[PDB]
Amino acid sequence: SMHLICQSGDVLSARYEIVDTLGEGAFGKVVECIDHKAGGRHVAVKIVKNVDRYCEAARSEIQVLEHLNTTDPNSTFRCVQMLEWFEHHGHICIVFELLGLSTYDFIKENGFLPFRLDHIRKMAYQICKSVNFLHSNKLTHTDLKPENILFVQSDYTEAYERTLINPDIKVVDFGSATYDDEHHSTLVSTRHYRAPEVILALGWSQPCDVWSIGCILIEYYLGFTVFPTHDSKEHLAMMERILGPLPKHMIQKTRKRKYFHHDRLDWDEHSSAGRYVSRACKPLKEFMLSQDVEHERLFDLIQKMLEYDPAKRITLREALKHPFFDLLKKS
Ligand SMILES: Cn1c2c(c3ccc(Cl)c(Cl)c31)[C@H](C#N)C1(CCNCC1)NC2=O
Ligand SMILES: Cn1c2c(c3ccc(Cl)c(Cl)c31)[C@H](C#N)C1(CCNCC1)NC2=O
Repeated sequence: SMHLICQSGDVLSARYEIVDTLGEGAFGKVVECIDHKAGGRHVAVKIVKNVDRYCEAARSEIQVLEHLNTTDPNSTFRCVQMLEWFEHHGHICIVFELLGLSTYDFIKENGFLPFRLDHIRKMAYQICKSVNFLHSNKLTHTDLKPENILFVQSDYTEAYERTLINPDIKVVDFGSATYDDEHHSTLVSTRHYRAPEVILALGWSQPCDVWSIGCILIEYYLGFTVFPTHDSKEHLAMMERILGPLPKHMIQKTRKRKYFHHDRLDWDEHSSAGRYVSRACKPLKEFMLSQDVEHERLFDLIQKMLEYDPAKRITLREALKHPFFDLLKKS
């Protein structure tokens, strides 16, 4: 029904000619357009689904990008540039600079092969620098995931594996981003990248994004998420498998007391769900594919990003100084 107003050859705002579909989902559709009033430049246009959740997210996204784009006009910190917005047949339309495939789409269209370590380093630095800029501007993204990290240009080499020519990224999808001064929603983040303080409803802020990035880097390294579940209890069980027991102070503070017996997770290891967790999940370091010190440095950084206590958890400002990033500074 939304597709009635975003077919290729359709013209939006009497200038943007749809030439292709870049993404679609519950949120709506992103389309590649020729901009006939900017010399035929190609742009991206997000056509927002006509439902509460997405309309409100889009109105907020527009406000956040005005502020971030004004603040960083050169896009030194790699937040996508919003060119304008307008309304088309009742749909909110956000115009962006054109970006390439998401890191997710790249992984998938590569048959779920992981990224090479040298690209992971360069991507992890740009993601930490980008989201650190949010964090310096009293913002938390809340929804970082591979689908929200896009390549600037996703052209690749193909050999006996696709390899990006340029692994430069930008960060998109700012409709959930929350200012420090705002009242915080309870359910933030996509299941698989959600921080323990969010699941336990302890309150969250910038550190929940650090957790999400830790989950992202391990997914780039493995080609699969390390938290493959749709259940809060199971998710906490997986965290315990990979990172050890939760701190007692977070158990004691949570209203979700039923999840815990004495001060440990009430979880049958020997149930069908318990065997699933023991199969798919194991201690973090056992996920390393080489003992090579560069792989150890990456895993040290991920471990600090997956610190349970969001106060002790490494900041992105600290992450940028991590030794894992020295091979970028060898110049
Ligand atoms: C392909 N694509 C997509 C987004 C873009 C935002 C900006 C730009 Cl330039 C592009 Cl190409 C986007 C969206 C945002 N924000 C999301 C919205 C839903 N989460 C993933 C990013 N989906 C896209 O396909
Ligand atoms: C600027 N803004 C914001 C929200 C909007 C919802 C609807 C609309 Cl029309 C706007 Cl302008 C919104 C949401 C609320 N309440 C959130 C969206 C993202 N963080 C949580 C609440 N914060 C806003 O400042």
